[PDB]
Amino acid sequence: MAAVCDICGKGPGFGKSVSHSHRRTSRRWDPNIQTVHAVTRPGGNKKRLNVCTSCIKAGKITR
Amino acid sequence: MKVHKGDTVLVISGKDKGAKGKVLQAYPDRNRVLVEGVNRIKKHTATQEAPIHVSNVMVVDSDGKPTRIGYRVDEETGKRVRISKRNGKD
Amino acid sequence: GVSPGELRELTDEELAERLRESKEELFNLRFQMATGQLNNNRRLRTVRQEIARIYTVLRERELGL
Amino acid sequence: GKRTFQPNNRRRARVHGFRLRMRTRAGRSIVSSRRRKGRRTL
Amino acid sequence: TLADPRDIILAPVISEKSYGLLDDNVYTFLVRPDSNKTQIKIAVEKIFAVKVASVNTANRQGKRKRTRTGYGKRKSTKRAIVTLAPGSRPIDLFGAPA
RNA sequence: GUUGAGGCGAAUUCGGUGAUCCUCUGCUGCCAAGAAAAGCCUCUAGCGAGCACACACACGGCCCGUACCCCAAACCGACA
RNA sequence: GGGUGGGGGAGUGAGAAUGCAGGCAUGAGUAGCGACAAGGCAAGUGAGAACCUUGCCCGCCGAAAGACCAAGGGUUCCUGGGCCAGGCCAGUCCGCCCAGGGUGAGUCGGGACCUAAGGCGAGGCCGACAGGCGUAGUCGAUGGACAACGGGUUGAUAUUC
RNA sequence: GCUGUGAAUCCGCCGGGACCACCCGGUAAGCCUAAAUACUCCUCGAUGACCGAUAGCGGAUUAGUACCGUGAGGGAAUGGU
RNA sequence: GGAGCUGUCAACCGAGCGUGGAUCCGAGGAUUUCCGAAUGGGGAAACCCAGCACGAGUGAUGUCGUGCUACCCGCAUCUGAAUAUAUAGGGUGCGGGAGGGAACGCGGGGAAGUGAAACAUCUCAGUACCCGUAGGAGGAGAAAACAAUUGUGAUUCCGCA
Repeated sequence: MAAVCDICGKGPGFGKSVSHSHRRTSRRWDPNIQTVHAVTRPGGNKKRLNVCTSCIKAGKITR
Repeated sequence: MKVHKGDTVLVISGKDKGAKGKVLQAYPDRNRVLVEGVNRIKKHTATQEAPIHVSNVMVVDSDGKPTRIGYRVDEETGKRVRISKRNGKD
Repeated sequence: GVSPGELRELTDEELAERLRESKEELFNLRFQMATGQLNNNRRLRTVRQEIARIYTVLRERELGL
Repeated sequence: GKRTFQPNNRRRARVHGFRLRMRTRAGRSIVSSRRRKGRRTL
Repeated sequence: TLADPRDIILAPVISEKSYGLLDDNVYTFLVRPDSNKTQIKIAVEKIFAVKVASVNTANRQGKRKRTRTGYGKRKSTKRAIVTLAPGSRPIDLFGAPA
């Protein structure tokens, strides 16, 4: 559930995890993608849409 | 080569220097020609004339001494006239 | 053999007829080749070239000419 | 028990055939290397 | 272009066997390795205006002849055996029994 | 029968023994409880005005392999 | 194609790296010459024969050293011809070389009919991307379906003509 | 760049090396933009104080051939009348 | 352009052509089997089997020849279910894409060996390699920038510092 935001192109970040000893390793910062249904008009079909939370705050907000 | 089968040449170098005769055949890329009565080879079955390289001969002007082949402007509906120096004629 | 211009003066049916004739010619000649009953080998080349001339005349005949 | 190799061209084609090379992205890159070197391919 | 059956038959096969096959008007020809028995019957019957009883086809591979370093290979020409029916007209391959 | 080819060509009846095959995709028995689909037959929905069956004549019936070895000298083992 | 001389510039000097490539030696005309089935004789071919050929004896496997299919090999089959090289020797002959010829299918085993295990797998799900799994559909035999048996012939092919 | 909170429209905002004040510079969160620049499989022409067939690319010769390897790949030697 | 050609490898034969302009060199054009992104479907690539339309052929099935039919994205456009609008989907039509390409560039990903005479931090390196994706060059760019009062006034690249 870290798929690229369907309506933005927001992908995951890649980078390092600085441990106590400064030892670097590889990690990923997936965006907080939640599952919502897609509605284009009142009473819509409710398809599906993997969307970022910033758009849940403003944009393709259905339910 | 500027010479073809109908020309008569003089051998200007080689062991046959001084010989004259008619051109019988030419092999352009090799630049070698057959000339009647020049380089004889005493081998027949199992005095055969051998090809000689063009630079060892010079085209005779048919009016005296050897000459150099030159070109001029004539065209006349696609017809390159071949002349020479010292009163050129053909 | 037949000059291209002479081929160009022909309309359609003369072209098809001459075509058929030349194909029959190759049909016979290569049989003579198979059996060895033929000296004039270059005739094959002549006929093949004639056929090619026919086809190119046909394409230019339909298309831009 | 005492054997080494028992050829079967059908299997060789289905396993090492260039058709199978075409199946993948990796296989295609193999073939393209062979073209440049100048070899007859599988 | 269209309607050209003469390009299918390329030649008659000259061998002792093809000589022996002359009996009952059976003739062996080399063919283009693309055609089939039906084109062969159609072409022969049309070209020679005769009745063909049946045709038995075969393919044949060439011989891998050796060179100074490597190997070559001759063409693997397809051929066909044409059996003419009783009562049809015999055809004359230019007087060439084989 | 230059021993390559070719021609003539009789009797062919009873019995015994006996299969790893057929009868058997069968029967009997055991538990480990023992493959799909097409094809075939049949039923309706559907097509339904020209068709269904018998006789003969006439047709056509596709493409690769089909040569040569198969516990070996020809495949795999670097070789016969 | 090089000498003398003044200058410039070096892949510049081989005696060894159990060095590399090539060629040639000692060992040495030694070992070995490839199942514990066995050859022999006469005539003949031939410049030449224990080894090829034609005859006649002898001996051996015979549930394999016989005869047929697949897989595989991919002209090694036949005819004619040669014997520098190859064959663990010679070797007129050969599965070595050259030229030429030879493989015939409605019914045999496959595609024209489907299908199992299983692979591809649009659509679609998931996955940063590449990509992974998988439905439909379609492929995939050693399986299931499907119509042929005997005899003769050529140098060779045969349920094929 | 990621996650939560979440400003302003010129008396604003950002920056000037934590940071505050003063001063100064400039107005982000839309787009396009040639030149100077990098490289030569490949095509003409030219040079070379570079080799001249055990060197030069491995390939002057049937060359990425023969051959080795199921395969990815490895990878020869032979010029001169 | 011009008098000799029928390419070369390896060149012995045979048969022809050539002043009417051959052969040959350069451009344009037609044709261009089969495979391959491979695109009608399938598939051991160079194989197999089909559908539609026009046309050829048979006494008549067979057969043949030429075009067309992959998928996806976008655009136009018809219908637009499940349920009522309506949409997803479906249908028709029109454009584009995939794959190659020696090197160079951009964005994203991302080791070890080694060094540190051990070694993790660090380095080697944001290299090797990979993915995306173009171009002829690209990228970047027209100040919410520098300096700190001489003030300059888009970017890039070389040399100094």
